[PDB]
Amino acid sequence: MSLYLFMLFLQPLSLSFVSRSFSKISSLMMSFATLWSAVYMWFTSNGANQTFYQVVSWGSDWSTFGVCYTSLYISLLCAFIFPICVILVQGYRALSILICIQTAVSLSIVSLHMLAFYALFESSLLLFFILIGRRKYGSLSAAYNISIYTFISALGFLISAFWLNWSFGSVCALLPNEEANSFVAFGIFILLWVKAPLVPFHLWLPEAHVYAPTAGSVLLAGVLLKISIVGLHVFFLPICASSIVKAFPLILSICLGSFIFSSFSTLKQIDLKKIVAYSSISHMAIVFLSSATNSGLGIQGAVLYCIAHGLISPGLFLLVGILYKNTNTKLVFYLRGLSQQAPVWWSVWVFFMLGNLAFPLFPNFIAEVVCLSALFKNHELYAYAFIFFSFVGTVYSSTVLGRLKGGVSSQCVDASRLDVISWNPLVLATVVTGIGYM
Amino acid sequence: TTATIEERRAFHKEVLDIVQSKLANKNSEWARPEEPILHNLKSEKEEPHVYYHNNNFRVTRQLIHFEKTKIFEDELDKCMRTHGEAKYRKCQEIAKRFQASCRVASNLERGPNARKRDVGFIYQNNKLRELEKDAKELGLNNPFPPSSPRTTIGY
Amino acid sequence: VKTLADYIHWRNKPSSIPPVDEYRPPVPLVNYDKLSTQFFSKLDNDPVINRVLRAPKV
Amino acid sequence: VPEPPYAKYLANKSHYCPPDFHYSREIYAPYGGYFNDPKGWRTNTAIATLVMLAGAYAVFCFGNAREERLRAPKGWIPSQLWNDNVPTPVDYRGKVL
Amino acid sequence: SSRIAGDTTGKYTPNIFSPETPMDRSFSHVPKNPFWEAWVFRRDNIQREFVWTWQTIFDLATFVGGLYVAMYATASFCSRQNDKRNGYPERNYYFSDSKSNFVIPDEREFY
Amino acid sequence: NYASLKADTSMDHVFGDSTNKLNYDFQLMSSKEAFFWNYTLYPIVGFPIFLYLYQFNKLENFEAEIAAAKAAKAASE
Amino acid sequence: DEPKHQIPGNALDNWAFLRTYAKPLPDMIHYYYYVYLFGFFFVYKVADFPEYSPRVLVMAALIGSLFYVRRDWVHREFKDSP
Amino acid sequence: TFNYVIPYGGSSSYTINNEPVKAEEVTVDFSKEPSASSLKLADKSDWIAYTFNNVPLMATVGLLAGAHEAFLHYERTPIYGKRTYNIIKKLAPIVINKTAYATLLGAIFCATDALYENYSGKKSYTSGMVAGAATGAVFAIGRPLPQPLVWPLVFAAAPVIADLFGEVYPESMKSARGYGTPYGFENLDDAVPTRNPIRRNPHHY
Amino acid sequence: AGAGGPVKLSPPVDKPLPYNYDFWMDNGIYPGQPIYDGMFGSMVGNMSLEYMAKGWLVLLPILSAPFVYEHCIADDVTRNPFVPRQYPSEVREFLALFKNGFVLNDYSQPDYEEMKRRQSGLLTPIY
Amino acid sequence: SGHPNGSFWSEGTQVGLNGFKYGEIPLPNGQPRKKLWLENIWNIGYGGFFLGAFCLYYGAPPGHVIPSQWATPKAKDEYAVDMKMIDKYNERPDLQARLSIVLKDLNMIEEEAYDLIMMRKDYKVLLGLHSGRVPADLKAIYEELEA
Ligand SMILES: CCCCCCCCCCCCCCCCCC(=O)OC[C@H](COP(=O)([O-])OCC(O)COP(=O)([O-])OC[C@@H](COC(=O)CCCCCCCCCCCCCCCCC)OC(=O)CCCCCCCCCCCCCCCCC)OC(=O)CCCCCCCCCCCCCCCCC
Ligand SMILES: CCCCCCCCCCCCCCCCCC(=O)OC[C@H](COP(=O)([O-])OCC(O)COP(=O)([O-])OC[C@@H](COC(=O)CCCCCCCCCCCCCCCCC)OC(=O)CCCCCCCCCCCCCCCCC)OC(=O)CCCCCCCCCCCCCCCCC
Ligand SMILES: CCCCCCCCCCCCCCCCCCCC(=O)O[C@H](COC(=O)CCCCCCCCCCCCCC)COP(=O)(O)OCCN
Ligand SMILES: CCCCCCCCCCCCCCCCCCCC(=O)O[C@H](COC(=O)CCCCCCCCCCCCCC)COP(=O)(O)OCCN
Ligand SMILES: CCCCCCCCCCCCCCCCCCCC(=O)O[C@H](COC(=O)CCCCCCCCCCCCCC)COP(=O)(O)OCCN
Ligand SMILES: CCCCCCCCCCCCCCCCCCCC(=O)O[C@H](COC(=O)CCCCCCCCCCCCCC)COP(=O)(O)OCCN
Repeated sequence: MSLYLFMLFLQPLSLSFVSRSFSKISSLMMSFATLWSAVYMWFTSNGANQTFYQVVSWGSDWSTFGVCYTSLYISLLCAFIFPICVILVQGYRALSILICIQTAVSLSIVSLHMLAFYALFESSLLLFFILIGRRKYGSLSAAYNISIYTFISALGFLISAFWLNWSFGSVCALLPNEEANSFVAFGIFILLWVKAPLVPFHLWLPEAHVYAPTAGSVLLAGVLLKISIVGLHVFFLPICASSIVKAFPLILSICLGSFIFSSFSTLKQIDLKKIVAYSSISHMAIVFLSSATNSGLGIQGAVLYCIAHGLISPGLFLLVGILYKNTNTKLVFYLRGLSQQAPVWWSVWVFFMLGNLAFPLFPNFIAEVVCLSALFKNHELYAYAFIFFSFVGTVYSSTVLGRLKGGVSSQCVDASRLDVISWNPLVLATVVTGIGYM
Repeated sequence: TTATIEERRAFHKEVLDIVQSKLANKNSEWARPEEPILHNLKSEKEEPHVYYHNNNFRVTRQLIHFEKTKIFEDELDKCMRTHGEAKYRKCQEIAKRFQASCRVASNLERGPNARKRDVGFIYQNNKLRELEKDAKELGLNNPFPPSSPRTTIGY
Repeated sequence: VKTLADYIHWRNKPSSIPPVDEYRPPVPLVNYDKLSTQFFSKLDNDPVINRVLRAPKV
Repeated sequence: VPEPPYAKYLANKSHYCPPDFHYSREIYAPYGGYFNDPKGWRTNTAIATLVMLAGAYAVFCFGNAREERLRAPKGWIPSQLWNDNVPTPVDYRGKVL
Repeated sequence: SSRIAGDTTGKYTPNIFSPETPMDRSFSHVPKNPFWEAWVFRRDNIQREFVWTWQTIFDLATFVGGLYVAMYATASFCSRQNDKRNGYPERNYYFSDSKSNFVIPDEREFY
Repeated sequence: NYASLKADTSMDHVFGDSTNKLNYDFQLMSSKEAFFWNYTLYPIVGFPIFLYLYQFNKLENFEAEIAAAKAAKAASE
Repeated sequence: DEPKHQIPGNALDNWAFLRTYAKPLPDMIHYYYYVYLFGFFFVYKVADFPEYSPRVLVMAALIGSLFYVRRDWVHREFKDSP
Repeated sequence: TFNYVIPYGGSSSYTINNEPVKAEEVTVDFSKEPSASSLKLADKSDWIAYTFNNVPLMATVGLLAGAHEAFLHYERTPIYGKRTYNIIKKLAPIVINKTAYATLLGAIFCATDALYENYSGKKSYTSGMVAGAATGAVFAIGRPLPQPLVWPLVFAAAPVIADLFGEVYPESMKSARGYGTPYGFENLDDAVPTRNPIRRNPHHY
Repeated sequence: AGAGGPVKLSPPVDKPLPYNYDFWMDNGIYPGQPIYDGMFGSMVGNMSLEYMAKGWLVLLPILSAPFVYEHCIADDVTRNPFVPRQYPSEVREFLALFKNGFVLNDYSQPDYEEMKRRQSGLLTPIY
Repeated sequence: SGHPNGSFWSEGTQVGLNGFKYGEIPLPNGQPRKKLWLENIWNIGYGGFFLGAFCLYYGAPPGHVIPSQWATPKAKDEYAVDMKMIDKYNERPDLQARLSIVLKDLNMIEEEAYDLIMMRKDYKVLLGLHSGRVPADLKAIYEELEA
């Protein structure tokens, strides 16, 4: 734990002292060192400590950090996926912004103080405004959307944290507190409602992903959406369980509506990135509902599905980025003959799309099975609703694949050595998780 | 049942003593307790030490239940595979025990919103028995099937 | 009475009007394309059809 | 159009390729090209067959260790020659063999 | 008219002054279409042609509100059935007006 | 720059001209028709919901009738 | 050339509409003096007002927001006529 | 719980109750109780009386808006040039009409609120929603298409917002103290106060 | 020749595109097709939906006539000239348990009423 | 048509590269391609991750990484006790009558008899007996069946 936190603080620090020409090499080595430190944290985490594997405090309640099941999986996912983002990004400015965003996100996951959690997650607010609104390839609209949505949700969460700190006297997760207040529950909930895109607060995500760089999109879908599940498991369910049980019919309505409307909206998309973004929104609904059931099957299923998404969505966003670099287009209508012209890109694309559809040899299948079982534990109709509407994902994915698969094309647009190197870890991880090493 | 503040503070002091006794000798199995800390608190959250210890005991128990269920399933599958076509008569008991284990594991910590897992349709069969008894004694006509001897391989 | 309602830009009329002339994709030509909406018709037992199809010795 | 310099490195059209059919020879596919027939195929196929037999041996070992027969066969089964965990056959009447 | 930009040996240099066009990553870009580009622009900027008409209100209310109402009604029914199944007293839900305070079942208690 | 908008007429003799165009107006179903088909198809999709509602109603009605009769028998006696 | 948003209206008509804002501009001191004076007297009077229900207060705030006219709106439409 | 095996949160016994214990030995309250005026105005028993008590607020807001607009018109008019028309004749309709419309809308809102509460017999959110909806319907009598839907919604929402954050919020969070021991958890060993903190004297302005 | 056959290339778009052009599937070969055949454009055989419905209306009664008789008009006693297969008591009791069994229709049995109520079982799980 | 020399088992007719893998052109003299800057770092870091994950999953003692592995021996012991106890329960009809009484007070059906036997050492039963919710008869019944 201490090694992981130290490496996390060293990665932004290293950039200040690098030669400005060695920046990319140093950043890659630091990312790998952070991954190795995360593996060490996993090694030093004994299952015998059932509640929290490790807790460290550095002199205050704010500096209380600790790892649990959700935290451990998300932290390992962030450390696994960061090297890919690093190699995909060029320039000191871009590296600095990305490394600061990563440090803030990775510190947020392990934080056990609500106020510290807020301080670390929302520090990366201007950096995303600047990243999504970059000079030539960025959109100011998307930056404004994401920034305003984040500020409003996090401010509500902050108000709830202030009330809990005033009333109980502490806001640390390790101190058992329960609250029946509905205003405070709503304040904590609104952050989760926005961060994990749920209809009608999902509009910020697609704009940000489309106008973000591939490293940014990969980080966003891979781990930024997951930060909601850490807040739910660590900062919402322990204190506001009563309000989740009181509002379960409403929670279920909003989650199922998000899943349905997002699936239908994905059908009208002509941009590959927008298709992947709306697929993520649809997938987040099952995770949110499963965790809200407050059952063992649901919490485990939600975390597992989150890992599966955090392994499948970065792959699709990476392949889309590679294709866009080769062709300078994201319109499905312009891209044809990709099967014949890019047999190697096509194979990986088909594999990842099969993963997104929750086929058996993919992590998504196991995760979905567990989440559906949790819903069936609640009610049979709850499970049936989700299972039936899954066909809509098939229709859009099939239509996209069919449009891309065949036609006439005069351009050989296949992946280079660098592109295969970038996806190989993701492919291997997907396969390993698919075979049951979740 | 009412709890006076004097009794609550007394229990708090006793809990602190229990923590101090646990702290005196190192234990690698501290978070895998074999016995719960008995209490009459309205809310377990009041005493944090009791809450965490009892939660760890509950997790230990549930893990044990899950492994027991897996063992029961293995004996049922072996029994079914050995007997052949006599499986229905000879494997009724093993199946009954396996289904009981499944119910215990699932029902103990189902959650606030989860329904009871009716492995073996025992609850449905019971409900149908009550409905039949009432209809017959009151002279009503039951619109539901009568209770069944066996509804599953075991229960 | 002047009110916000007067100066709010209500979405009552389209800001952008789609171009009237629109692309129709090329399609193979079917010479006769009138849809048959009547399951039972005199056309099926027409005298012409009987002479052309039913009657000739095969 | 004057073929590019790299075209010397690329392979020719195979015997099975129809003469009219034109394909780009630069494209790489893991499953092979349009008509394949590489030189050295006979050796590659022999290596493949050897890897197949070795994997079959490993699979056979694994299966034999994990094949659990809990009910006696009605008559003699081929598994007896290779696996020793077969219960002694009992016939329909019930007589042991 | 074309030349190989990439050098495997590592002695890659961009001949910015070469008469012949380098076969760089830009060689494989797909040619855009004036009409397709305008279609893409129209599709993305479809908020401009949005108009509040009775048909639009009808369609929105009937499908979006209608689905939301159906989903709420189903969830409420399932909650009522589960409460009856579990044997728990009628739970105090948010919009339900119940003169009962029951919300979370007691784990110690036997229902 | 942009792709050529000029078509190829090499195969026009072999495979036919492109003069014939589609007759579709590229517009979707009417709002009135859509309301009927959504409110018809969606109930068909939710067949389990109606089965559960039916059985639950039957069970509750039977239970209430049983209670009523029980009360009646427990009053006189 | 790139696809661009269609601008409703003719160029000269829109420019003419924009030119109706080019009118003699009063100094803001005149408005401020009155607002300061009446605001001071209003604050003194507010202490004596009866306590109103929160619902009534919110409704009054809504009505005031709806009935407030922006200074630019009067400026554009002002005509020195009967 | 922070584990994947058991449900998070906890359960509290419904049978077992904890006897209330005073926050402090002596309680000094710096918060004054509602005035007799507040209760009189809040009384909705007689709709006409309720309406006439609460309209002064709407009339004042209408007068402020009309004075604002009238001043804006007056400021632009030139003193140096003689004007044929009478300025007061031009300006008086502005103020009068604004005040009348504001008073009418507030009267509709107060009347409908009181009448619904009397007929229903219960204080509820619906009374505010129906009063707002009726006011918004009167506001949008001749307005184009979107406004008839939007104004009844905005107006109905406003009493909902007022009820949630003006009445329900404070009563819901009355118990929380912030000093001594947490409201629910008095067993915990936290410093116990003899007297409550008095951060300010009761106001008098 | 399976491979290398001539194809006609679809003409490049030269007019403003309709908003719902995503309903057309064009790979670059000349005959493009709707996303779902028959959604618009030429219909196979020149047969409208109304024609198909009228056909199904003519056909449905003739097809349903055999099934309606036995299922509804006929009864267990009159459906067949024999009783269901007779089994020893131990076998019969077990076989009667199966809801989807064939021994539940034995009117001769004194447990017919119970068996018939078992066959018409619960629509959904009670718990 | 047919095979190239009329024999299926003849050398392939294609000499050269079927395609260019990754788009790289073979060096004329057979010079190896220069390795990319990231290849060594990428291979070391990711291989180290996967190898560490493998070693942790398999090398670690039972109950360190997978908690269920620790519970397996204990479950076997409780299974043995439960099996013996259930066998005793089936034989003695006096105990069955007492449990039928205990079950009713606990709002449990008769079929849940085996379930009660299997929850002898669980939060609900242990704390209910202490508090008074569970009838004290259960303790004696459990002792009669060797706990
Ligand atoms: C003891 C033994 C020695 C061992 C060493 C141990 C010492 C420990 C620490 C010492 C390390 C040196 C500290 C660095 C100081 C200068 C850093 C800097 O200028 O950043 C850019 C600078 C790059 O310089 P440059 O490329 O040459 O051009 C910059 C030009 O000057 C101007 O270029 P421009 O005009 O084009 O601006 C473009 C701008 C685009 O415009 C923007 O985006 C503006 C956005 C506003 C700020 C960003 C908001 C979000 C920032 C979040 C914080 C990041 C960490 C996240 C972790 C969460 C923490 C809660 O983009 C950027 O500048 C970079 C984007 C991301 C960097 C933002 C992070 C810097 C935050 C504040 C810097 C500190 C200045 C203090 C000033 C001191 C006296 C003046 O440095 C970096 O390499 C990246 C930032 C490194 C961050 C570490 C600094 C700590 C801040 C974290 C706060 C935690 C509290 C502090 C405690 C720290 C430990 C005790
Ligand atoms: C004879 C002298 C003439 C003066 C007459 C009286 C003299 C003053 C005597 C006493 C003055 C004290 C009290 C008067 C009000 C206090 C304001 C003040 O004095 O500041 C100095 C102010 C000038 O200061 P400035 O800094 O130079 O100008 C800044 C502006 O940018 C100015 O630039 P601008 O005008 O070009 O820009 C205006 C901008 C400025 O923005 C504001 O006005 C902000 C005010 C917002 C609310 C204010 C707080 C409300 C709390 C009231 C507290 C009491 C209730 C308690 C609980 C309520 C909870 C909220 O707002 C707008 O854009 C127009 C919209 C109007 C409000 C926007 C909110 C709309 C929400 C409604 C939703 C419905 C739409 C749905 C459909 C939409 C479709 C998507 O002088 C005045 O305006 C006084 C005129 C008196 C008319 C007020 C009308 C009603 C008064 C009470 C109602 C409370 C709401 C306030 C509404 C408007 C007030 C400005
Ligand atoms: C007691 C109080 C009673 C109630 C009174 C309410 C009165 C108003 C309350 C509204 C507060 C919401 C604040 C957001 C305002 C909408 C955003 C401003 C619109 C806008 O044009 O922003 C542009 C881009 O924003 C964007 O692109 C953002 C798009 C829209 C953001 C969505 C809002 C976040 C989600 C909303 C609610 C979520 C949960 C709510 C609990 C930037 O404009 P510019 O820089 O060019 O400036 C030039 C001047 N025109
Ligand atoms: C219309 C559908 C509702 C949309 C929400 C759908 C799903 C959201 C569920 C979130 C889960 C936990 C949140 C707890 C309650 C939030 C909404 C529950 C529904 C609700 O509004 O119930 C109200 C009570 O809640 C309250 O009193 C609080 C309402 C929320 C306050 C709104 C903004 C608060 C922001 C505060 C920021 C932080 C403050 C911290 C001090 C009134 O229901 P009722 O019980 O009176 O029944 C009387 C009816 N006959
Ligand atoms: C302006 C915005 C809105 C304007 C337009 C709204 C128009 C929509 C109105 C109808 C929408 C669907 C109907 C659902 C509500 C019907 C009436 C609600 C009252 C109600 O709860 O009755 C229950 C309806 O059955 C049920 O439990 C639900 C049956 C219908 C659900 C399945 C139908 C479609 C399935 C598609 C999937 C959606 C659900 C997926 C899980 C059965 O009465 P009760 O026994 O519960 O007694 C409870 C005491 N009233
Ligand atoms: C920020 C809250 C503002 C509401 C936003 C809703 C959307 C705005 C559209 C305007 C519509 C006007 C406002 C209606 C919202 C109230 C919900 C209607 C439910 C309802 O009618 O039940 C009432 C109680 O609900 C209630 O009145 C309490 C429910 C609290 C409202 C919902 C709280 C969470 C909503 C936040 C969602 C997302 C935030 C972004 C805006 C009746 O109750 P009763 O006691 O009268 O029983 C009857 C005995 N006569």
